[PDB]
Amino acid sequence: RKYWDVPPP
Amino acid sequence: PLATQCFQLSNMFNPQTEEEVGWDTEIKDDVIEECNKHGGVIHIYVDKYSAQGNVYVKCPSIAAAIAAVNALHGRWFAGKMITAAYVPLPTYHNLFPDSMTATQLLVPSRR
Repeated sequence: RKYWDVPPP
Repeated sequence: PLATQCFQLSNMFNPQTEEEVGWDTEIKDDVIEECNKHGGVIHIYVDKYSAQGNVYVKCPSIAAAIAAVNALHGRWFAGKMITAAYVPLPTYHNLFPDSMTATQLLVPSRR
C-alpha cells in the first residue's frame, strides 16, 4: 500500500 | 492563522470514487502512521460525506500539531495535493465533544 508522496500518473 | 492542537486535512480522497470496503479505516491508518513521525494523534475523524476529502485530527499538544501541519501541508497523497489547516479548539470541540478529554495516543488498526 503506497499513497503518501505518490505524484500524479 | 493561529496554531492549535487541531487541524483538518483536505483532498485526501473523493468519497464518490471510493468503492473498497473499509477505505476510511485505511485512510485513518495512513494518517496515524504518518503523524507518529511528529508527535502522534489523540483523535481522528475521516469525513465520509464531504466531496473535499476531509480528515480531522487532534494532536496531544500544540507543538505536535505544528510539526504535523508543517510536514503534511503540500504533500502528494495518491496523486493529489493535500492541504492542512488549523482548526480553532472551540470549533473542533463543537464538532467532536468527545475529543475534549481524549488523552491516549491512537494506534493504527492494520499492521
